[PDB]
Amino acid sequence: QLFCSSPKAALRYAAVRTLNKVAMKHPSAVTACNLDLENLVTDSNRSIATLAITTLLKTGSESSIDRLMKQISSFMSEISDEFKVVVVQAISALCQKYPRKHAVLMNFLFTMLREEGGFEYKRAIVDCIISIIEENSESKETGLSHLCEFIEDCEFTVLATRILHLLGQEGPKTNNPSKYIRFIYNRVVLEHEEVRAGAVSALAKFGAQNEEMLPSILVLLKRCVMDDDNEVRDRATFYLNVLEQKQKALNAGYILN
Amino acid sequence: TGVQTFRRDHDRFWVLAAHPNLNLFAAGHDGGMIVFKLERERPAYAVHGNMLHYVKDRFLRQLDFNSSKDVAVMQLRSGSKFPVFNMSYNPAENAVLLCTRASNLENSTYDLYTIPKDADSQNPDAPEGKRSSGLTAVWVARNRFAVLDRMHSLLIKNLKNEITKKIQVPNCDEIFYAGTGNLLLRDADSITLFDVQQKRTLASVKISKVKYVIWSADMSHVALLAKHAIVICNRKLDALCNIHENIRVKSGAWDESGVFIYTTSNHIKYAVTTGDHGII
Amino acid sequence: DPVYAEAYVHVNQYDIVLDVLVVNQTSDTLQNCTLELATLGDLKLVEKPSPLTLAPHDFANIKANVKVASTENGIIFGNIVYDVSGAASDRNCVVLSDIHIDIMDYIQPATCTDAEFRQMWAEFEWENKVTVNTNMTDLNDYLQHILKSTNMKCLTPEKALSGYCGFMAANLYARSIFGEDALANVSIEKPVHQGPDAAVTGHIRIRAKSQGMALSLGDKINLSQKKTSL
Amino acid sequence: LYTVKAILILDNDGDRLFAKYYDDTYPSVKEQKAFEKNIFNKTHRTDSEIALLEGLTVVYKSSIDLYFYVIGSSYENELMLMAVLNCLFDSLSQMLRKNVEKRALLENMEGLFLAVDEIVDGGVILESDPQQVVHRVAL
Repeated sequence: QLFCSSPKAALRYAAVRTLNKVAMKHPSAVTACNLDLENLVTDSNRSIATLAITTLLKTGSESSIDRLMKQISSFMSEISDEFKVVVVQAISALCQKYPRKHAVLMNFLFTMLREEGGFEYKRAIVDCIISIIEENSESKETGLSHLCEFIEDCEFTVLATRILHLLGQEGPKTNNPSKYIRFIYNRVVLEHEEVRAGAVSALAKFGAQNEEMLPSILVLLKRCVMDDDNEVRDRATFYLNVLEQKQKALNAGYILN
Repeated sequence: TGVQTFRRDHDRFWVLAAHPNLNLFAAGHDGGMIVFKLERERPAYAVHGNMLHYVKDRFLRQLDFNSSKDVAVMQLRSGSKFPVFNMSYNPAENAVLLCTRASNLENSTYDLYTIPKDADSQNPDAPEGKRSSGLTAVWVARNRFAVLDRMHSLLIKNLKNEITKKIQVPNCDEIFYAGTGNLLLRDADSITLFDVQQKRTLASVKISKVKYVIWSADMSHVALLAKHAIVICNRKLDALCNIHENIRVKSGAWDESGVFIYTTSNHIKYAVTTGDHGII
Repeated sequence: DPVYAEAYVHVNQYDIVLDVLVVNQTSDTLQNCTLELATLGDLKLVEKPSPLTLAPHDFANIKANVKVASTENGIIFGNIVYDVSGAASDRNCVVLSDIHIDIMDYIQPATCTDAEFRQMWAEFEWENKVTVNTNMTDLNDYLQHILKSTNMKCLTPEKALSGYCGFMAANLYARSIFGEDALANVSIEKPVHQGPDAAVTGHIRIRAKSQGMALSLGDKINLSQKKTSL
Repeated sequence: LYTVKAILILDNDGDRLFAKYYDDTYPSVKEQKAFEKNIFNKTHRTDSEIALLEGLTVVYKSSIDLYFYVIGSSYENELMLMAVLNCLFDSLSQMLRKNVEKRALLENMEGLFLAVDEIVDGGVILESDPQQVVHRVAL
């Protein structure tokens, strides 16, 4: 291991990923730190960069060291053998070991993710979001809180599409209504007939279910918030008109499915 | 003797200096230079008739009254001088209790001194002079229990008297290992009230300190210090008003319980009285 | 000293004007030191009452007009060192840097077409935000208060309802005395029994060209937001 | 082992002046270029100690004038694999008395060609050392 441990066989990287599998046994694990530390340290050799992500991962890590690394990464990731790709792979692994779970990490990560950024996070996001859903994460209030905020000022319409769709289903099973509303309004706030539109669509699963306060008000709201701009007008009118057209209880049932 | 060597670059220098103002201290080099500033940010007190006692953050005495430009109070009640862990009035217009050799040790010395005449260590014979060993001595709430450290950890000190030097291991209760607080706040973020042993809280109130609680002279001031901000209470938590400013340096004063003096430029002002506010 | 001089600033209409009391309760028009002019920011200090006596037991009003539209000095937030000198019946004096020079005031409200606005909102110097969350009031009275305090604009309502909740995001715009336009969207919960608002957890998004003033503005407003012991 | 997807000697203008898809199952001269593009553009004369693309081994090299590509699968160890790649530079160098150049390339292709078939033939590397060759060849 040691012998290889500097690109004798730049081969060594692959192995840790699976070929020579690692998920350890407890004292055994402690022993592993040094080797990973060499790669982690070296930061070079395409073969090295990859190695850093697998070794570290497989053996796992303490919180603390991560911290040091976050800075290291800050420079590193952009190109440092074209770190970004290895990293996205690494990242895909990150989303998996913590896909909205160790949410504190998820958030730390989140802050960092957005932050270290470039832009290249977005790609990652496609995975990350997916991970969070896989868990069906429960520190959403927070998780969501970070997402919501950051995304707002971390942009990209495209992300929104995906997330919207998901969110679209979820609504009042996870409550926190005022906040969630609070968000929702914001999401719409943005221009784009299109951006605006999603908040209403997500809402249908939601509305229908209602939450810790919603049905009365649910009825009140569509009224309170209303829009022209023709086809944007139309969207308000139509949803309404559609609304207009079925007993809203029935309405909800057919449409939702 | 060579204490220690300190390394921080510059393999090339030719000057060192300590101010003849003594303000600051600095070291000069080829590759460049550094200035460092000293403070015992915030530092200990005692009151005796119409006189203030200070223990320097930086700077010597200034332990009451003045005469021309600035005067550090040099008296037989040496305040800002000694190697302080803690200083507390032992009320008398004639007594103080003082820990010296400060710092972390197993334990330090405290030599408690008479205002009539302090000493290197005052008389163990005298009970306005006593010294013994002990690391720190600290107030605690519901006012007569005290903490003494006389092990490098939690001794409780409790006396009716505040000419006090009492030793009490009972109330041993770590879960906070020897550090700093003064109505108990090993950054409790609360002032927590107790007796002399207990393994069950009487109670804690959530409020906070400069890491000192200010008593109106002796040991009963519901006027509170907070490190940045200070709060005015009457005795115990009654938040009367709450002070904040934002200069991370100075002070404002109470005469007794909550008499609010504030300093205001080249103007010195009473923040408030009866329904009044004034520039004296 | 007998001579006690007390002074504060009054800014009376553009003009930041210096109230000075030098009271020379001195035992004589004690000799006085020295003073120096300077370019300032979009202001320049510009007057000194000439004499230098500290007339005995006597009180004096020393006025400094400042010139409030010129003198660039880019020492932001002011906080620039200033001198009153020890130059004559005086061995020292005051050298001071100012503090006390803040924004909330400066900017005036200013206005926009909403579509264009949105487009713009996004478009602007994104780079600053601060959060609203916490107070002492509803954003009715609270909002009004803040608005008046900064002398700045919220551009437009949609009735959705700043009342029943609202679940309203309020768009604010202002233009200043040296002409920066600053844009906000703050999106906010809003008071109402067991519905929502006695905090916010609304985010104040601040755009002002330099981040440094901009964020600082978000702060400044943060100071503004509530009402407590300065 | 019927393992060469192609071995290409590419210019570093993304051009290819040699390609043999020893083995192939994807096509298009275009797609070949495209495929080429993503990776080449990306590696851009830069190479890596190792590179894996597609779970597949990419051993590629650069010269001082030319870019060497071999595509294979990460499913067959570097050391050998490289050895062939090594063999490619070296013999050409010695024999010719000169290694690859753009110039060299331009004057005549053939020798490369001659060599290539000998060394490798499809997805099976028949050989990877010069000497045998050196005697064997006499052109």
